[PDB]
Amino acid sequence: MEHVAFGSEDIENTLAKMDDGQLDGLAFGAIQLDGDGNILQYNAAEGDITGRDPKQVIGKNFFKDVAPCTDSPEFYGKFKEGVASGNLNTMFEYTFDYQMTPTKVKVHMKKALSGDSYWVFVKRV
Ligand SMILES: *C(=O)/C=C/c1cc(Cl)c(O)c(Cl)c1
Repeated sequence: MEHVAFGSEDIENTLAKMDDGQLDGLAFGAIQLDGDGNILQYNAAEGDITGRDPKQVIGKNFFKDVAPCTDSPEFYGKFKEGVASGNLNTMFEYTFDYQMTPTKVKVHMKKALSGDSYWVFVKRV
């Protein structure tokens, strides 16, 4: 296991060193999105939460195709406001229910250190 806690204040610094393999060592789901919501990285813990195969979702549009239940002001709206502003750091609970048993999670979105990239972190609640 990579020893990083969900919600850590410096999480973007810690995850900046991680290739796809290190990311798979986290205790929580981690997705990296570009500013348009395309999936750049998607770790094993996230796949365990959602059932999706991490390798297959990379390159897909998160808000349009993968996760339409997040296409709402409560999730996508927060993301895009952060992308527009350049300073995203928001945490909230949410239910994932698209083609899956509804699953309640805690979501933390945070701007990455790599230029136009944004993390979505997820854990069960
Ligand atoms: C609602 O449609 C959510 C779906 C969903 C959310 C996340 Cl974070 C995720 O990783 C997947 Cl594959 C689907």
